[PDB]
Amino acid sequence: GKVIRTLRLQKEHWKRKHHKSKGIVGFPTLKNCEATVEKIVHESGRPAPLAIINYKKEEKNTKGLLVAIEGIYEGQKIQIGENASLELGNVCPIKEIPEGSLVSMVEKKPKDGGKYVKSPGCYATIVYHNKLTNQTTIKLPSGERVRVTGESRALLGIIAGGGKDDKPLLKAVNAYYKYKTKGKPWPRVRGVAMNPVDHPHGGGNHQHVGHPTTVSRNAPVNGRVGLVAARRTGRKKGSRKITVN
RNA sequence: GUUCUGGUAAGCAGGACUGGCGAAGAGGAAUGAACCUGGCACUGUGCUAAGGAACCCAAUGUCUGGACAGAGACCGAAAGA
RNA sequence: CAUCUGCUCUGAAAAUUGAUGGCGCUUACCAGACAUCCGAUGCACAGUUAGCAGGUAGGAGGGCGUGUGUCUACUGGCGAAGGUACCGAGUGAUCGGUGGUGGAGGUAGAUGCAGAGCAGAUCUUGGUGGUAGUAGCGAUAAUUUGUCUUCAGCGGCAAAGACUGAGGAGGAGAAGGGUUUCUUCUCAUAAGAAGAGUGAGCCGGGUCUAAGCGAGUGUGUAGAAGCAUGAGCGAAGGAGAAACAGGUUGAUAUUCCUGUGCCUGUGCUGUCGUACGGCAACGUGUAUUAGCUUGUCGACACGAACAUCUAGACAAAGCAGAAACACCUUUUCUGUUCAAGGGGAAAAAGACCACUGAGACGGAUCAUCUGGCGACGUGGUUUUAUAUCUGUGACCAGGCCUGAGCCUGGUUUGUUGAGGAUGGUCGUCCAUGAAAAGACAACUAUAUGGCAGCACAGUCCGUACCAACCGUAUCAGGACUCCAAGGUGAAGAGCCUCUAGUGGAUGUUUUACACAUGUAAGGGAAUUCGGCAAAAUGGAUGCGUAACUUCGGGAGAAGUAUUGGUUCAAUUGUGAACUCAUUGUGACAAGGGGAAUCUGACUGUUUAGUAAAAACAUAGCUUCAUGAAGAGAGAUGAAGUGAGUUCUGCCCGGUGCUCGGUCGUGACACGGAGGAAAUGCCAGAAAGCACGGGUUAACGGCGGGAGUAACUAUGACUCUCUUAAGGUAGCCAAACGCCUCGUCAUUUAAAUGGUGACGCGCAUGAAUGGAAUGACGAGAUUCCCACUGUCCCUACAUGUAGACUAGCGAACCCAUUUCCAGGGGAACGGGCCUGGACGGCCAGCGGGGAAAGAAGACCCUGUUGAGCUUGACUCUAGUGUGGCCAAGUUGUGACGAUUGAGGCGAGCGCCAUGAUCAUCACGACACACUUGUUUAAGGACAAAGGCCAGAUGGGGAGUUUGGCUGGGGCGGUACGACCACAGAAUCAGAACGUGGUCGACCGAAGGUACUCACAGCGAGACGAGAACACUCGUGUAGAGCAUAAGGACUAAAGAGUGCCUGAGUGUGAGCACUACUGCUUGCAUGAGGGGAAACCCGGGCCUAGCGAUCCUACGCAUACGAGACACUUGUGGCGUGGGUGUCAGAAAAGUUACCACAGGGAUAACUGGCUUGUGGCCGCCGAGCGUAGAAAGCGACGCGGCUUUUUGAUUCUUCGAUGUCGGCUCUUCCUAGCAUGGCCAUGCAGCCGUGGCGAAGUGUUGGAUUGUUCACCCACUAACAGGGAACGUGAGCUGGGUUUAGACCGUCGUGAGACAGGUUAGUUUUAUCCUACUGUCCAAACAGUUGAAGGGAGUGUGGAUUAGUACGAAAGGAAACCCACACGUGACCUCUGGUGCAGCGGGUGUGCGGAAGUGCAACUGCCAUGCUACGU
RNA sequence: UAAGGAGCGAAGGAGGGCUAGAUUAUUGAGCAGCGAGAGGUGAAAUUUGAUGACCUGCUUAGGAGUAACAGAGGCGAAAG
Ligand SMILES: [K+]
Ligand SMILES: [K+]
Ligand SMILES: [K+]
Ligand SMILES: [K+]
Ligand SMILES: [K+]
Ligand SMILES: [K+]
Ligand SMILES: [K+]
Ligand SMILES: [K+]
Ligand SMILES: [K+]
Ligand SMILES: [K+]
Ligand SMILES: [K+]
Ligand SMILES: [K+]
Ligand SMILES: [K+]
Ligand SMILES: [K+]
Ligand SMILES: [K+]
Ligand SMILES: [K+]
Ligand SMILES: [K+]
Ligand SMILES: [K+]
Ligand SMILES: [K+]
Ligand SMILES: [K+]
Ligand SMILES: [K+]
Ligand SMILES: [K+]
Ligand SMILES: [K+]
Ligand SMILES: [K+]
Ligand SMILES: [K+]
Ligand SMILES: [K+]
Ligand SMILES: [K+]
Ligand SMILES: [K+]
Ligand SMILES: [K+]
Ligand SMILES: [K+]
Ligand SMILES: [K+]
Ligand SMILES: [K+]
Ligand SMILES: [K+]
Ligand SMILES: [K+]
Ligand SMILES: [K+]
Ligand SMILES: [K+]
Ligand SMILES: [K+]
Ligand SMILES: [K+]
Ligand SMILES: [K+]
Ligand SMILES: [K+]
Ligand SMILES: [K+]
Ligand SMILES: [K+]
Ligand SMILES: [K+]
Ligand SMILES: [K+]
Ligand SMILES: [K+]
Ligand SMILES: [K+]
Ligand SMILES: [K+]
Ligand SMILES: [K+]
Ligand SMILES: [K+]
Ligand SMILES: [K+]
Ligand SMILES: [K+]
Ligand SMILES: [K+]
Ligand SMILES: [K+]
Ligand SMILES: [K+]
Ligand SMILES: [K+]
Ligand SMILES: [K+]
Ligand SMILES: [K+]
Ligand SMILES: [K+]
Ligand SMILES: [K+]
Ligand SMILES: [K+]
Ligand SMILES: [K+]
Ligand SMILES: [K+]
Ligand SMILES: [K+]
Ligand SMILES: [K+]
Ligand SMILES: [K+]
Ligand SMILES: [K+]
Ligand SMILES: [K+]
Ligand SMILES: [K+]
Ligand SMILES: [K+]
Ligand SMILES: [K+]
Ligand SMILES: [K+]
Ligand SMILES: [K+]
Ligand SMILES: [K+]
Ligand SMILES: [K+]
Ligand SMILES: [K+]
Ligand SMILES: [K+]
Ligand SMILES: [K+]
Ligand SMILES: [Mg+2]
Ligand SMILES: [Mg+2]
Ligand SMILES: [Mg+2]
Ligand SMILES: [Mg+2]
Ligand SMILES: [Mg+2]
Ligand SMILES: [Mg+2]
Ligand SMILES: [Mg+2]
Ligand SMILES: [Mg+2]
Ligand SMILES: [Mg+2]
Ligand SMILES: [Mg+2]
Ligand SMILES: [Mg+2]
Ligand SMILES: [Mg+2]
Ligand SMILES: [Mg+2]
Ligand SMILES: [Mg+2]
Ligand SMILES: [Mg+2]
Ligand SMILES: [Mg+2]
Ligand SMILES: [Mg+2]
Ligand SMILES: [Mg+2]
Ligand SMILES: [Mg+2]
Ligand SMILES: [Mg+2]
Ligand SMILES: [Mg+2]
Ligand SMILES: [Mg+2]
Ligand SMILES: [Mg+2]
Ligand SMILES: [Mg+2]
Ligand SMILES: [Mg+2]
Ligand SMILES: [Mg+2]
Ligand SMILES: [Mg+2]
Ligand SMILES: [Mg+2]
Ligand SMILES: [Mg+2]
Ligand SMILES: [Mg+2]
Ligand SMILES: [Mg+2]
Ligand SMILES: [Mg+2]
Ligand SMILES: [Mg+2]
Ligand SMILES: [Mg+2]
Ligand SMILES: [Mg+2]
Ligand SMILES: [Mg+2]
Ligand SMILES: [Mg+2]
Ligand SMILES: [Mg+2]
Ligand SMILES: [Mg+2]
Ligand SMILES: [Mg+2]
Ligand SMILES: [Mg+2]
Ligand SMILES: [Mg+2]
Ligand SMILES: [Mg+2]
Ligand SMILES: [Mg+2]
Ligand SMILES: [Mg+2]
Ligand SMILES: [Mg+2]
Ligand SMILES: [Mg+2]
Ligand SMILES: [Mg+2]
Ligand SMILES: [Mg+2]
Ligand SMILES: [Mg+2]
Ligand SMILES: [Mg+2]
Ligand SMILES: [Mg+2]
Ligand SMILES: [Mg+2]
Ligand SMILES: [Mg+2]
Ligand SMILES: [Mg+2]
Ligand SMILES: [Mg+2]
Ligand SMILES: [Mg+2]
Ligand SMILES: [Mg+2]
Ligand SMILES: [Mg+2]
Ligand SMILES: [Mg+2]
Repeated sequence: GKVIRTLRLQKEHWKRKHHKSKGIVGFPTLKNCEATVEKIVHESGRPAPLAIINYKKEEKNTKGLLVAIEGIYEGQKIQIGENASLELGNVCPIKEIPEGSLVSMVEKKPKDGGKYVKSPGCYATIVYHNKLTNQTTIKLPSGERVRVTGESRALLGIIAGGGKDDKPLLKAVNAYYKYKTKGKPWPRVRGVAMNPVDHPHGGGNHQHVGHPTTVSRNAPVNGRVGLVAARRTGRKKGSRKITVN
């Protein structure tokens, strides 16, 4: 047969375009700074708003981008790095923040610029500090617990734009605007409605799959469709998670 | 043509024996691949075959019995007056 | 009288008109005989001749002709070759001469070399016919008259008549074209030839940057591709310094000329400058370069309402000129202009500054709103149009003259108003709506800078025209944009007009059949698969509006009434009166409505060119995988179901996916033992596999049999088999039910239909999603109201073609000689045989030419393909897993490998610890390697490369998927062997002919020598019987012989008993159609067997139990071995084993309804032919039955025929094509007689019937369900018989069924896919030829006639009278003449319907100044003549 | 007013909402010790354990609850 939809959309001419982008998002590199928030802006592909910051490096003014936490305003002064106060919207070394606190834009290793929590409405929880090893345990929004060194930086607050998934998209055109900038195929034609030249689920005198939909992790790429390496299937209840800090 | 097997049968399917048409014209059965007479270079005079002999159409008449049905010369059964 | 033989007779019915061959024959027949004649390529005689002589496929011998070579002989201007008429020679292929034409070359003989002879190939190229002066050439607005040319153009010009109608058939640009544009001449004309024509600082290109492309460099490659970075490039419609009027040419113009300007720079001469004002909001002053830095401009979505301006359009008055006047009118028409640049208001809308000090309150918008972070008020500051003036006069209208110049006007007011411009507000979004070049301000330094005059400069390329573009063209198609008047009306709708633009194949009143349209008595879907098509409804205003519903909707529900003109009131609500001959959204424009069911939630999308859908999408719901990112779990990808409401039961046995451990297996490397060494051997061994768990909103799956309740039925209850679990809740003859047209109710006169119920449901059912509704479908289906030419049943009229005529002018197709009936024939003839008939012409028509299209698409065959699937065969990319490979450095412990000095148990193995090399975790440093944490972080790990080895692998690649066969498939095996039967008494001998057997078994069931029988039957012998052991007599096999069938065997070949391993070893010859195989037989040998010996034995009493080349295993002796020699491996020879059952021997699964190619009537799906089982119809006999009684009527059990209208059986004709079911329409034939006419019998009183005979003239209907033929009901009737003609009839129609490609359901399949199972959507071409048929002319002067031959026509019902009569116990109950009607036939318009071309009238919208006369769009009342039936 | 509402003074109660903490217990994982049974009942079987259960240590992760004191005691319109 021919090449399936899933492979074609991974070729280079289909990658997302950057022409409307504001810049690369991430923290400054300097040990200490005082910054001012210049503007709060929407960026074409992203639902969380961005804040433009201004800080001096040598004598010269320089500009950066952060993801906005909820409760900043244009004109606010913010303090970055060691010796910053625990005030909403400051950036601090993680070892300085008390247990049970909520944080965003956490660095996985020092000076990486911030990864981890970046989507609207999300946060992470500080669950443990180890005074020997200088590690800290953070609980991520998937439920995963990960350990990071005390020298990493983090932003104090919750990411702006929460609640967005409460309102249903009642019409086809509303879905159109949401997926127009994403990589997923919309509208999505079902594999059982294709001919066998186009998809492993195609063909036959009734619309059916005909073979089990759970497939191996090591299966060849042009036929790896369906539920890939599923441990279980169906709507029944699972089992207890195992937890360590 | 003579015989045989399967089949209700068939211008049906399949064997055996002796001549044909295929690869065979000519005269005769009104017409017909295979039936009757009889096997072909080219001319001329006579004679016969098979089949014909009121007329179409070259050659026809005679004797003795049957037969009356728009019958027969071409043409079907068991049963009958 | 009884039998037998001959001829006649009865049994004896088929579809166009018919066949002893015809006409005829009764003395042309049947049977028995007789005469002699006619008749072959045969026979006789005679010529010619080698004479011995037919011939496909095929084979051989001898000759004729063509282009060129070598030689010999000749020839041509006193006319060569060629070509054309005649004449001679040869059986023939061919050859020779004569007379005209032609104008320079040509042969005869013998040999040599070959591109060496045409009727055909749907042959190749070129040229020409018939058809044929024919088919056609005419969609759109429309044309007439005069006059000149033209020389014969509806060409030009005047006057009329029309049309596009400002979302134009008008005026311009772009893409595309490229001289098509202008002048002259000529026909050569959508034709040529010769010239001429496009002028810029201010218009556009050359500039900037979007999405993006990229030279070079780095890395890579055999060279490439690719990847990282990046000079340069990227928009004639995005950003982008500065121009406008009026004139002029045959053709250019914001480009030329005149006038008035502007931008960017340069230089001269004058003339001034080095600062101030306001509480403030800010002003006055035309101001230099340069630089940091901060900001602004360039610089931006959609939608709605409200202001203001400008084009435009109206109406009054003034003047100037036009139109109209039988009448009337100060009625009607055209005009009344002002650019860029300069100067400049009031106004409206917002910002802001000073004083002031406000509320349970003031201000303010069409709408939101607004104020102590300062309201109202009073005075100011600033930003954004426009009117008006100047632009020095141009331009327009009119008058007077004129081959030129003068003169006069261009004045005032009101209403409205963009489809253009601008301003400040408001709404929407999980969508927030480009960059850069180039500018400007503030701040800091620095200063000869501003203005006026005059002068200079600004390169290069494009510039004509389009009705001329793309479609083979002068093609009804396609193709990016701009400007836009008046009336009617909501409206750049339709209809009518102003500005501007427009047109030719000719004449004829022109039948039939058409194509676009009108109208119709009475009836109203009776029509048809089906209301398909048409009709009906229609705008605005008011009254009045149901079920159900997600509460939004349904809803314009439905149902009803009103509407013109005039003259008034009243001011947006509307009222009232008067008036008209059909009435008023008058033309144009403009919904039919209701009740239910199946199905998809909705708007949206799709097979360009047969499918618009129930299919796809969609919002919502659920599952899965991941912490990797230029992205970071409200994320990023993969699947399934299909909005909302309400539910979503049970199963982890199989298959898959996933998790955990090894107990076993499982590669290469790395080790070990041995040997002179190679080859082998042993250990070792990840992941996988196996094993144990999880998982169905994963693939999917979800039962049988017996009994049992006070009538019968049914079974809550019991028992029994069975499993992974035995279909829960719901729903149903449903788009899913075979039987099936299921049963009951309702709808109709009548229901293979619809709806409601019921349910052991062939084969319903839960995100392979189940069930009940709303709103919305060019979706499928049933019914009702309105409405109608769909129909009964057709008639009349209009336009355009068509017929005839002038001008112009083709194609398909074609072996062609073409009237029928029967016969035969390749089984349906135009041509052949025997009969019936025989002409040409013009216009129509569709019976035939199995008419033309196109090497049948269905079906089979080919050792021909391609797309797609998987549990087919053999490989492969990707993904995982192991060991090894760039000398990192140094610590600690550990297991392991190798050998000593210790200890235990009757020097052994076992237990202690001490030295020698690898080596697995763990630490701590920095040097390889990694990362924009980069003057940095990690770190010998990772990540990325390389060489070998295992695992997985329809993600892909190649290929295969036997044969015979009363077509193929499914089934069997007639595919290798053996016996019997038949195949007309040797042997042989076919069919999916008949009865069967084989793929082995046995140390004896083999070899030998000797002994004796057997199966039974008749007597006996205790328990002891039908049947126990023992005896005597008979006993030709009635028994046995392992295993089919046949043959064979008696002191044995059978049953016993003894001994043996001949079921030896070498090597020959033969038989069975004889290779393999099986058997028969010769000679030589054994320290061979059995027997006294003669004799016998190298398997089974005889006929069946089996297999090549190459490779490999074993036995046997004799060989070979590379320069030489020794050994371990190897190679030769003979013979046996390991195996091919498709058995004279490839290594192999499906599907195509998406389909291709070569062929086949060697072979299926129609018709026809032969047959007639089965279907249908008729005879013979007489057992019984009929109230008696064989036979009025019947007729068992048996027996003989006919028919082709049923279905089989067979494969003769057609696969380079004979259009396939039913209906509609129309004609003819058959009889086996339903009605109607004449008769005979009766169990015939009469009435009504029943059985038969001669007879085919005239009849045999309207409907409901269904695609039906068929069936079954209702209504009528004299009666509602049965059939044929290529299952009559598609260049006659229709297209409901079946049977291409889309899609749903059930059952089957792991799947792609299947299903004489159900459902819905699905392109019907061409006559102009010949012949037939129908009419028309000629053959046939004119007037009056004749009648050969051909055609043919009237059929039936009722009433009255006989008569309440005959006849019958009664009840009942018949038989001419006359009159009324229906169907059919032929005519006719006096009457009555219908139609409206000629004729008279009326109104609506808009044109010609009014009235009168009238155009266009079309509407409407009456109606001559004519034609017609619903009339006579 | 030994009718009602407003208010003052000292005090009492498991009455209610919110914020920040707590001693144990029941399960689950990690690691260590030991080496055969644990559980459950009237009596037993399903079941789990040499992949080391049970019991005893140390670590951790969660989500409920407030024993004994505690009563013919208190509070609230009732539910509590
Ligand atoms: K997308
Ligand atoms: K499909
Ligand atoms: K499928
Ligand atoms: K499905
Ligand atoms: K299945
Ligand atoms: K032949
Ligand atoms: K012969
Ligand atoms: K003859
Ligand atoms: K024959
Ligand atoms: K004669
Ligand atoms: K005759
Ligand atoms: K005779
Ligand atoms: K030829
Ligand atoms: K030939
Ligand atoms: K018009
Ligand atoms: K733009
Ligand atoms: K000039
Ligand atoms: K516009
Ligand atoms: K130009
Ligand atoms: K108008
Ligand atoms: K109007
Ligand atoms: K207009
Ligand atoms: K209009
Ligand atoms: K109907
Ligand atoms: K029907
Ligand atoms: K139709
Ligand atoms: K309600
Ligand atoms: K309705
Ligand atoms: K009306
Ligand atoms: K109309
Ligand atoms: K739909
Ligand atoms: K719509
Ligand atoms: K549609
Ligand atoms: K699913
Ligand atoms: K979905
Ligand atoms: K549902
Ligand atoms: K299972
Ligand atoms: K399973
Ligand atoms: K049930
Ligand atoms: K059913
Ligand atoms: K029925
Ligand atoms: K019914
Ligand atoms: K089922
Ligand atoms: K099911
Ligand atoms: K389920
Ligand atoms: K539709
Ligand atoms: K006419
Ligand atoms: K004409
Ligand atoms: K015949
Ligand atoms: K025949
Ligand atoms: K014939
Ligand atoms: K013919
Ligand atoms: K015709
Ligand atoms: K015809
Ligand atoms: K380090
Ligand atoms: K370093
Ligand atoms: K460091
Ligand atoms: K394949
Ligand atoms: K056969
Ligand atoms: K035997
Ligand atoms: K050697
Ligand atoms: K050598
Ligand atoms: K072998
Ligand atoms: K074979
Ligand atoms: K398909
Ligand atoms: K047939
Ligand atoms: K055919
Ligand atoms: K058809
Ligand atoms: K009769
Ligand atoms: K008749
Ligand atoms: K047709
Ligand atoms: K005369
Ligand atoms: K006559
Ligand atoms: K009349
Ligand atoms: K009339
Ligand atoms: K007009
Ligand atoms: K409290
Ligand atoms: Mg596939
Ligand atoms: Mg489905
Ligand atoms: Mg002959
Ligand atoms: Mg003679
Ligand atoms: Mg020959
Ligand atoms: Mg040659
Ligand atoms: Mg000459
Ligand atoms: Mg040749
Ligand atoms: Mg004509
Ligand atoms: Mg018109
Ligand atoms: Mg118009
Ligand atoms: Mg138009
Ligand atoms: Mg021209
Ligand atoms: Mg310009
Ligand atoms: Mg450029
Ligand atoms: Mg531009
Ligand atoms: Mg011009
Ligand atoms: Mg200008
Ligand atoms: Mg031009
Ligand atoms: Mg009518
Ligand atoms: Mg009427
Ligand atoms: Mg009908
Ligand atoms: Mg219709
Ligand atoms: Mg229903
Ligand atoms: Mg739609
Ligand atoms: Mg189509
Ligand atoms: Mg269509
Ligand atoms: Mg769907
Ligand atoms: Mg749903
Ligand atoms: Mg619910
Ligand atoms: Mg049904
Ligand atoms: Mg019907
Ligand atoms: Mg029903
Ligand atoms: Mg189903
Ligand atoms: Mg004939
Ligand atoms: Mg063919
Ligand atoms: Mg073909
Ligand atoms: Mg073959
Ligand atoms: Mg192939
Ligand atoms: Mg291919
Ligand atoms: Mg396989
Ligand atoms: Mg075959
Ligand atoms: Mg024996
Ligand atoms: Mg022997
Ligand atoms: Mg063979
Ligand atoms: Mg045949
Ligand atoms: Mg028969
Ligand atoms: Mg027939
Ligand atoms: Mg044809
Ligand atoms: Mg043919
Ligand atoms: Mg035909
Ligand atoms: Mg008769
Ligand atoms: Mg037919
Ligand atoms: Mg026909
Ligand atoms: Mg159809
Ligand atoms: Mg189909
Ligand atoms: Mg359709
Ligand atoms: Mg008229
Ligand atoms: Mg333990
Ligand atoms: Mg307590």
